[PDB]
Amino acid sequence: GSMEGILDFSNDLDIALLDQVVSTFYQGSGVQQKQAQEILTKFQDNPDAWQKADQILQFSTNPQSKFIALSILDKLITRKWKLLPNDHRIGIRNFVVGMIISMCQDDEVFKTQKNLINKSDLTLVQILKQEWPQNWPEFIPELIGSSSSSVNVCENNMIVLKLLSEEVFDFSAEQMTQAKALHLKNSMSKEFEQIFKLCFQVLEQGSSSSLIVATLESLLRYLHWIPYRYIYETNILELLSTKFMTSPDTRAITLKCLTEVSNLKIPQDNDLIKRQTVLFFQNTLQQIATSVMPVTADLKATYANANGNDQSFLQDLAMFLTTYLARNRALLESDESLRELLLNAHQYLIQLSKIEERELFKTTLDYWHNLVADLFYEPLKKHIYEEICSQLRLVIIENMVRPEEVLVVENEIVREFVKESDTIQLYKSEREVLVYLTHLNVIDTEEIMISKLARQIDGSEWSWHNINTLSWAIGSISGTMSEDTEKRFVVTVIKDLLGLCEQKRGKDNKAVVASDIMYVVGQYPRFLKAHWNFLRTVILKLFEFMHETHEGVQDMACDTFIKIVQKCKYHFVIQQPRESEPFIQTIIRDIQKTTADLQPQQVHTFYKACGIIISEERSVAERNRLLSDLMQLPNMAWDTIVEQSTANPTLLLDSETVKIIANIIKTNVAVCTSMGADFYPQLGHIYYNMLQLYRAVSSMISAQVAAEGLIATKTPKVRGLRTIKKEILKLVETYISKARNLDDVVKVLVEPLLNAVLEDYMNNVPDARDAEVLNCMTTVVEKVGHMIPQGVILILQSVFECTLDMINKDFTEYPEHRVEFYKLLKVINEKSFAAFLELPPAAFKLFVDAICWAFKHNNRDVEVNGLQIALDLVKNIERMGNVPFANEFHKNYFFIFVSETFFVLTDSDHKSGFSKQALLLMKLISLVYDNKISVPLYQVPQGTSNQVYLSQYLANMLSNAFPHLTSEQIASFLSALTKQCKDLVVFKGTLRDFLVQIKEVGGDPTDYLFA
Amino acid sequence: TMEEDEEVLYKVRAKLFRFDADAKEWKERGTGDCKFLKNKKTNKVRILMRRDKTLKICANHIIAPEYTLKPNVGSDRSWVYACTADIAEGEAEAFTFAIRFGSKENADKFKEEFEKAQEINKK
Amino acid sequence: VQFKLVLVGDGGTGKTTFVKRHLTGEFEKKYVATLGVEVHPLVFHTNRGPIKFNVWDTAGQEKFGGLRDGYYIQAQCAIIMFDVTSRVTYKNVPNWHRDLVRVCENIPIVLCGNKVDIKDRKVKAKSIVFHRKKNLQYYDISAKSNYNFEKPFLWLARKLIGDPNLEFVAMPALAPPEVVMDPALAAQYEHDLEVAQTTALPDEDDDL
Ligand SMILES: Nc1nc2c(ncn2[C@@H]2O[C@H](COP(=O)(O)OP(=O)(O)NP(=O)(O)O)[C@@H](O)[C@H]2O)c(=O)[nH]1
Ligand SMILES: [Mg+2]
Repeated sequence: GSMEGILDFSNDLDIALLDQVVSTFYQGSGVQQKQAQEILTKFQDNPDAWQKADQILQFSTNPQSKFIALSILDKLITRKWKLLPNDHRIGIRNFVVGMIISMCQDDEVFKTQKNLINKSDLTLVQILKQEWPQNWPEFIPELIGSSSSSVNVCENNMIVLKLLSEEVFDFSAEQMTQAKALHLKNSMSKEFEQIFKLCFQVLEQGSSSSLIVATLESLLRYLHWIPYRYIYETNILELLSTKFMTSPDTRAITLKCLTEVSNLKIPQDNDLIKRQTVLFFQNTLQQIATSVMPVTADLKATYANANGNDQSFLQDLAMFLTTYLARNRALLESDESLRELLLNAHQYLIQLSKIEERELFKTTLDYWHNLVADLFYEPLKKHIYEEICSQLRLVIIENMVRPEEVLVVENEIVREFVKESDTIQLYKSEREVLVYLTHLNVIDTEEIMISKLARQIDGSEWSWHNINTLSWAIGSISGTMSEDTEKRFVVTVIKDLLGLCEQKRGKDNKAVVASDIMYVVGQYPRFLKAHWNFLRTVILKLFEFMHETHEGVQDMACDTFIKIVQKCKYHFVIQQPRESEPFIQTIIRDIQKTTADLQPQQVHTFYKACGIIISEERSVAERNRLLSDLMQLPNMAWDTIVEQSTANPTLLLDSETVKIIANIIKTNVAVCTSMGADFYPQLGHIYYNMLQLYRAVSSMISAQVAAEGLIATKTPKVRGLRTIKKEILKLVETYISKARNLDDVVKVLVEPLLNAVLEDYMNNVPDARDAEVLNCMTTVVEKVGHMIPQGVILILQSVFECTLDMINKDFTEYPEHRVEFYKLLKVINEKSFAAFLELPPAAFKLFVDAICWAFKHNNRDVEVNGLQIALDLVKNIERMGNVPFANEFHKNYFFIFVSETFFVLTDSDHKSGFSKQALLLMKLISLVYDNKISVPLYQVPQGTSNQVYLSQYLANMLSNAFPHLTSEQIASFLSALTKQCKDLVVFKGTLRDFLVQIKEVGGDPTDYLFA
Repeated sequence: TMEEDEEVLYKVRAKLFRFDADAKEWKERGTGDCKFLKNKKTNKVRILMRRDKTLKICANHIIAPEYTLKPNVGSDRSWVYACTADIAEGEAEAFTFAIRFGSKENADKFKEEFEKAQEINKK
Repeated sequence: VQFKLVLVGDGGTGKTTFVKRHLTGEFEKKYVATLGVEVHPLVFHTNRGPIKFNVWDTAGQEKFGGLRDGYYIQAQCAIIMFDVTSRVTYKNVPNWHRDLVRVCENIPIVLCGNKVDIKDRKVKAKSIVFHRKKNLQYYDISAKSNYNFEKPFLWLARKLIGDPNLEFVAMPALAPPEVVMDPALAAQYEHDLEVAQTTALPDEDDDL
């Protein structure tokens, strides 16, 4: 339509037309709504739109339009206030103040246009942040005076004070300079004595709700910062804990104030204040017991019914009881007259801990952790809470969540697809408290678990939920019992659990009990070590589960195998009494029968478990033989597919042969992961052939891309071939990262590796380059980079320029290459900086360009490494001393690093790296002011110091990039930034002060004298 | 629910894509159980697929006999075909669908079932 | 039965992707910054009838903020989004909440920590406690893996209707029409089809 007419400012603003565009946006739909949206944004973003806000507030019949007019004023007040002439600032102040009084005295508008007043109060506070009190010293006295003329004006004055307290104390750290926030802080502290009078008077006499609620809401903000005497040397605690707890329309905000009161560390030596702290808790708990609910109430069912504000109140009650008791429960533990109050308060928490609400449970569980940890060390306390803890053991056991190791979950009992990081963390938090609760009374804990297990055998209380929570609770308390008590305990649990599995038939039931058996036994390795018969029967049952149809039971059996073996590997390698051979020898022989039904990635997990056992053997000959006995099946298949693949080189066409090759190398990766340096004999058996296969697979990949196009990289055939290359590099990377014999790595492994991978990477098309090549070289440079300085040079030449060209056109193409690329440049610049000195000067320019390119990433994996490389590069250059390369560097790149660091510091788009950016700029600035740069950084009169030219350069750079800054703002900032270049905390503070001032006009240059 | 006058012939977990010919890229449309439902009255078989948690429909069309399943260049566990009338998102639209399965076995079995159901609607 | 929902949070947290996943089922991998706000209607089928959310997906980038808190007027619920792989986005949650409740003083609000599918998690679950004192519901979500992606709307629907037993139900499946292909273009159902046939499917390394 013709809604764009309001964007023309030569003619006058059709207020009616504006109100229709606004109504079309909020109430409309579709294109007309989006059309009105872009028009309102352009209208709002006009630097002169604020001059039309006067007539929008008068002549408009739309509250949303007056709202946007204030949004336009809010932009002016916050950013360009100090540029207006003094007459416009008084005019806007009087206009805002007069409108607020206008809307308060109309009793009807005060009720229906709540936001428009709230937006006005916030706008008035934006003026207060600029003008008060140095240019409005009578604001608070006049405000207090105007409170009595009208009750509506009084209530709204509580909103202005609430918003003013928020902006000055709660949200000033990141929005004001340190001097401005301190200035406004002292200004409110000076006048608070007269603000508390009005607040206390309004609470003591009290009109009706609305004024009281707004008064309490404002008091909630004061409690963040006001002196303690306003809370304890008056009677306001008695008003909060009694009068305002009875009426449910002030009960919520009163409970939040008492929570804030409860969270201050009182003078813990004053008997009077301690008496008041006990008193308001005593009153509050009395009001809840008589006016809300008793201590026996079913809070689990009340929270589930969700009537009115019940859920919010029970959340606020849990926060109040936990905040108070965590800080002040000791005040109630000695006096015997306070014993009933102490236990009634905790009994409320027990009832609150039965609510089905994940986030509310973690809040109460956090306090239970605070309690039981204190009872675990503090003498003479645990007996007070004996009945509370006995109830709590039942609550935690019945609400255990699923640990990591349990891969069986009920949709139907299927396998876990996503890990639940929130569930895992809750389990660990539950285990911490339950381990503590077990230490406090191991007899009670055992009886609760033994009784519940009996009622799963009975079928009396059988269910998937009840057997799981019980089984999970049993495994969590591992290590809290004595070996004797634990022996009798787990023998029972395991025997009954096995009897449960053999009894109940079903694809689902037998899988639930299997996962519970596997979790319990995996958590008690100490018991398994000292009982070989049990350990052997356990391992065989795991092998029995490796043939179940459910992949989750198979998957967990392999993971439980690794978990047991990581702790009990010693008992698989020796000859056990009453046994024919080491149990590892038996497992290796049946390895084809045991893993017959496992899928590939679970067979490799089996082999990695075997490698854990084998690495326990320290006799070299026996271990190298155990290793060979393990690798027979993959070596047999490897020897086959090597014989008739050097001959018949096409054979690698077969998709089934690709899958066989990849699984063979996957098995070598799996074993090498657990054995590490002990894997060298097996690596040597396949190394030279493996690198030829890498070359053979590489040629076919390039052949397919030439014959089919780049789309070939997406086909299953090529993706399968590249898997062989990725797995080979992963095997080489895995070993070199754990190798102890670095002499064999350099003399045997490094030279055929670089020949096979480097030029193939450099000469493949970008879409065919495996980023895993860069990952492999990083390990090579990290572990043996100091022994192959010519190998590192070759690595750079093959990957540096061609990979940088893939990743310097945007911030998102080839994401795995960016990460590994800068991980590689970091370790080379760290452990082999000489390789960069050997770069041609043009290639060194790209190296600096590559570093600053990493600054501007929002990807943290790239941004963090880029700021670190720049930091290490500056250190490396400084270590060289006074040589040509170090002086050529500072001449060509010192200001490229200073400017490119300032750009990301001030562009509002890299806030996540502010700390490492500030550290880099501080090191650069410190170089000059310690005369570490022995050359003039300019090509300016001669004789002038680099200290001087740096200040002229930075003042000129900032004056052009931020033209709205006065010269003295830039002068004081650089002066302070220079004095503080050895004090990172103050340096970062001066920077944050600068980022505040570049967002407004008229920043005080004296703000940079805060330190 | 409008599924009571129907019998389930085939069920498989799958991921469904629609081809955005404008942007020349595949866009996801839903993950969940893919079902072949034979109406007990008229004996015509349709594909009905619902997203996992919200249970919203992402595929709803007859397994017409004129449709043909083709492979996608990047997958040995997926099928591509054109659909002239799908009423998942409302009015009948035309779509080029791609559906991917957990394994090549499930993908071959789907093609077997998809073609068996074509012989049913050809009567 | 329609309710206005505002969606706020830092830029890049996944607000637009989360909504697109609910509208079309797709997963957008590109980051195209929202400009001001995009309103999309989103309907869920419940055992208490349909419920419609007019979703105001606002912009998190300051330079693209648009009307800012002007978008919050008359909102009946809200979602605050942050990124668990970015500590900065969680330190700004109090700022987005501050602007939101000054305009919407008493509405249901969900706090969502997105991108929990990434292994290198930065905002640990132990440090996410801002929702407690503010009576917000919290959910670990992922618009990529769809973890808890339905729970923000399920909770809000239970609070807006006032029925804690509200559930999502299968929308009815109308009978699909029998239609034959078009032989007028069936000779050309082989261009835009062979194109789709040779455009590779994304994320071939997933389980589905
Ligand atoms: N790994 C992962 N990425 C996600 C997830 N959700 C969104 N993203 C990605 O994060 C990036 C941001 O996308 P977007 O939805 O536009 O975020 P936004 O909050 O709307 N940005 P803005 O406020 O500026 O409009 C996208 O690349 C998206 O693919 C997720 O759950 N997991
Ligand atoms: Mg967006």
